[PDB]
Amino acid sequence: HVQLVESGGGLVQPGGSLRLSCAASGRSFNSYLMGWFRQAPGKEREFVAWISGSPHDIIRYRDSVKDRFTISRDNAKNTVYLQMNSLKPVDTAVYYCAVGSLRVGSFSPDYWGQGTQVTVSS
Amino acid sequence: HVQLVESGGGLVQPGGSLRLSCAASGRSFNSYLMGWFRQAPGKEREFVAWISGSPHDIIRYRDSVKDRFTISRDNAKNTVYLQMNSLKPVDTAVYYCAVGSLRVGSFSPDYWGQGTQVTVSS
Amino acid sequence: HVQLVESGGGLVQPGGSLRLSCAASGRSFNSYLMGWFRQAPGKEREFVAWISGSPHDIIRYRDSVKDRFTISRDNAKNTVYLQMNSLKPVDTAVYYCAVGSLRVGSFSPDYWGQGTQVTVSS
Amino acid sequence: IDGYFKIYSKHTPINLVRDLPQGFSALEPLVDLPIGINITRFQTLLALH
Amino acid sequence: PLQSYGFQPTNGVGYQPYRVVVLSFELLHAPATVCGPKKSTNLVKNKCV
Repeated sequence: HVQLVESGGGLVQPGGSLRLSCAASGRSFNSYLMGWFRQAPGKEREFVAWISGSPHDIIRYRDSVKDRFTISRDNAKNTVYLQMNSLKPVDTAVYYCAVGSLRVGSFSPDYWGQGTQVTVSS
Repeated sequence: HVQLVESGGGLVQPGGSLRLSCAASGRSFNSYLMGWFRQAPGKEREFVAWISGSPHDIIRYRDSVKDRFTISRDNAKNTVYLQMNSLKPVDTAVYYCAVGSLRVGSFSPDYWGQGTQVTVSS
Repeated sequence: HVQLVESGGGLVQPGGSLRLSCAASGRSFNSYLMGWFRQAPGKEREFVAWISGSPHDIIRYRDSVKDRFTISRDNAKNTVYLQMNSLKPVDTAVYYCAVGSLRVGSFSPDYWGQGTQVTVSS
Repeated sequence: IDGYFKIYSKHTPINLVRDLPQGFSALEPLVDLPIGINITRFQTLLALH
Repeated sequence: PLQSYGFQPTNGVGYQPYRVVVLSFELLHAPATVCGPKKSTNLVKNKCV
């Protein structure tokens, strides 16, 4: 049974920074792509970023989160670290961590966690 | 090398007490001052309190928190203690433990930790 | 010296669930009743729930929390657990675990801890 | 070492004109200074004419 | 910025000059060099001590 657990959420006023982390357990994730998704209240879930665990790190971000959100992973601990920089109120949402495979060159989530709340307001 | 490690973070109600402790290792800090700083997200890290490791321990606090976030320390363990009392939502912040020296009568931090999120919400 | 230590507090979104924990040490608690009391900012102490350690577990709930909060205890660890379901902002309060004796058929607290946290907000 | 500077010295008369004598002598302690400096390079001073 | 200042024999008790010395102490990361005195008792011999 593959399980994902999130952590690092909370309240951060605009202009601050945060570090979100998710730990994956159950099986090896060498051939798995690890990424994050967020869903604000009253809005549909949206893809944030994903990164590959291969020796060559293939990394992606959504158009809105370019140059402001960073995603990294550690294959030794099967953990993914996500850096929030220059957060705005629009970033208030529940963030989830996903384990997926690379199908047809597209990140396809397979396992999901419970999610953590990241609120951005004064 | 010298490292500072925090512990005791979380979230407490307005009016509910808490305690954050940060242990300092590597060297001795009997000629230093054990202290804490807090950074409300989106703002500039504000002083909290500092205490000296002397027979006549000198203690400073921060205006907004004076007499509420009591501070103490240990010389044998080389650790700083911050007892937060009767909090309000305005006290939400990331609390950092600072190790410094008394220069010109002003607490001058030299070594800093990683911090911890202490939140107050209704 | 009987000591009570609380834990398991934190933040939860409206409609969520949480679980507080209190561990009691110092002496046997087979003839003791463990319960929880909560205080919201600017309000007095109001009884929440208590449970008996006898083989027939007599459990009492405050009507304001009836059918929403479940209180259980384990005599093996002398630890009382309080599970919250369908949490609402009204439930926000500092929860203190109490260990007492049954006098005149009414739970009479004898030992109190330092309290934990429960918040229900967006 | 460990924030302390130790100086040992010895003085003997010699009748040599070059190199060092083959004799054996121990250098007794002279001075110890409680200084936290980080000595890494040193230079010699001479009395020029 | 500067103003004249002085004293005269006719000045009142609160107006007389007073010499004030402030002995300030501060602890830094550097090794301590100043330390207060520290006692020694009398010597006894030919008995366990």
